[PDB]
Amino acid sequence: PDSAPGQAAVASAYQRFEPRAYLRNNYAPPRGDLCNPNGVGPWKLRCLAQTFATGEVSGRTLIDIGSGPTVYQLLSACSHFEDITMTDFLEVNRQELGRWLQEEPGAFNWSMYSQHACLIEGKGECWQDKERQLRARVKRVLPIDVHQPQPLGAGSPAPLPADALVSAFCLEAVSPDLASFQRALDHITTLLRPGGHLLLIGALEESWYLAGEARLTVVPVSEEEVREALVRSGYKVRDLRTYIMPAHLQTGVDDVKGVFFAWAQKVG
Amino acid sequence: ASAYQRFEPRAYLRNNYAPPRGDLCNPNGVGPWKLRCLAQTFATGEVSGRTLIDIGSGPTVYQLLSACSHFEDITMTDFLEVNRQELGRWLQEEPGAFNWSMYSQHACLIEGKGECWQDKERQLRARVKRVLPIDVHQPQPLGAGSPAPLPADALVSAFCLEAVSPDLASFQRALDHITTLLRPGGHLLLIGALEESWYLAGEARLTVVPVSEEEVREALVRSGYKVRDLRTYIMPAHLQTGVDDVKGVFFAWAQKV
Ligand SMILES: Nc1ncnc2c1ncn2[C@@H]1O[C@H](CSCC[C@H](N)C(=O)O)[C@@H](O)[C@H]1O
Ligand SMILES: Nc1ncnc2c1ncn2[C@@H]1O[C@H](CSCC[C@H](N)C(=O)O)[C@@H](O)[C@H]1O
Ligand SMILES: Nc1nc2cccc(O)c2[nH]1
Ligand SMILES: Nc1nc2cccc(O)c2[nH]1
Repeated sequence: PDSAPGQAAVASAYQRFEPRAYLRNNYAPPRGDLCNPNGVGPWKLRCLAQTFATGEVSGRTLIDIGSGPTVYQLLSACSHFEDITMTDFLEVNRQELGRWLQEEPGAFNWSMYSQHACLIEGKGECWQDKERQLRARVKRVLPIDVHQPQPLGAGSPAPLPADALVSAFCLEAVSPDLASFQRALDHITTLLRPGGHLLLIGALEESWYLAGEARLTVVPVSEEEVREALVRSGYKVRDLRTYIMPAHLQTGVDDVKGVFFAWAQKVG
Repeated sequence: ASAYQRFEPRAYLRNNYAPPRGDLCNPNGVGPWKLRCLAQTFATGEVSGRTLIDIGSGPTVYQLLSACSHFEDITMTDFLEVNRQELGRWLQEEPGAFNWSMYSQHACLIEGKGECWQDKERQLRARVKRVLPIDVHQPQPLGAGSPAPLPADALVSAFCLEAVSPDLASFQRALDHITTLLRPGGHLLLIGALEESWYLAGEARLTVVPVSEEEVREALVRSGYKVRDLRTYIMPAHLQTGVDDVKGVFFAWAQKV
């Protein structure tokens, strides 16, 4: 059928996306409490840390797809990639990342995430060093639209193809349905070299979340749907794990039921 | 001694626990070295019990970071009221407290139990039952009817004895004095300046007895200790700051036998 109408709804909805509210809802406590090892924050960081710890995910260039105003997803990654591209649809998110890169006080504070990353990576690294490295390795912050066949546009800055991709809570949150999801997955997969790796994190069985005024629509997906989409896009699934959101982390900022983390290698 | 009546806790903290000496990023620094001696010792699981006393705490808490998870009853001490007030400010999370969070974080980092620094500080604050006045120069340093559970299962002291003793003999006696507080079989963890003769604390200028590693060893033996571990950290040039003339730092793990 027609993809344009659905995409236009999404783009419209995100014009009301408020980065601060979003940061507060997802990365401040209770969800942003990293003290409980059973929490979602620690689980995510652990998936990322353990994956990079295999040494199997490395190279020169990495691209973060739909970064938003967050950086936690790149904390463990930055030690393995000299060149990191961050990306987002919204200018206001790109600016938010701009505040953090300039180490402004106005910026969101990721230090609890940085510290927790250093802690689980087990190298005795101090968080200030972790943060300094990330800031050094982010070579550009780019506009992106995963719905376009060339999500970064034509003749764009990013070194292509990238050795690896990271994406957290993007696809399912900008895709009106499973078919749009699959197409978005196919588009970003063009940015990854063959043999490259994708690290994918997202909400399971979610239909909405709040970002200030904006109550945005999410395509509820299942683990098996995520798995099939990855296979469909030409990936071997190396790892796919599920975190079940505990009742007390269900706070009415969304209707998420769980979080998935996928490690996939693009067949080449 | 009367010199300690000019001792400024904020200036002391600033001089020794703010950068450069307070920068914990470089693993080769003295801060990380100290935390490591503490951490590694307790990790052995051989230094355990219910009660512990920190001798001459001053306005600092780093020395108990790893210790607090092995002892449910912790007593902190210092000769100066101003230091006891400063500790309380951090213990009660009052305003103007010193920020020990960099130290808490590195303790968690070093211990490697994936503990968050807020939990660490929470546990310490919880287990410190009391902050008592003390004079190591007295044969009963805590006094007659001290609220402190005696004898203690273990003792900790950092940069005290050598810093309040005019000379080696005085040093030795102060060690004998505190040793009476320690249950036989108990453990003492002792940290201090090596070959130091003075250090500043704002308007106060304190005299120190310059001691060597083997001098410390001998003193522990004489006091009735078996020396389990004794290590030295040589002070790098960039950590020589004009606030003292320390040459090194020692760590001793001693068991009362
Ligand atoms: N068409 C599109 N293509 C790529 N990203 C889009 C997009 N439309 C919206 N987005 C972005 O999708 C993001 C989802 S929120 C996820 C933020 C971040 N990655 C984290 O892990 O929390 C928002 O930043 C939003 O601006
Ligand atoms: N007669 C005495 N008996 C016990 N402590 C004394 C003392 N005279 C001075 N002190 C204290 O000894 C401390 C030395 S500085 C050490 C402070 C802290 N333990 C640290 O590791 O940094 C000061 O706090 C000082 O007030
Ligand atoms: N965007 C986003 N949605 C989430 C749902 C659960 C936990 C998280 O950290 C999330 N981040
Ligand atoms: N009192 C005191 N605390 C110290 C910490 C590190 C190095 C030193 O020389 C110190 N002296």
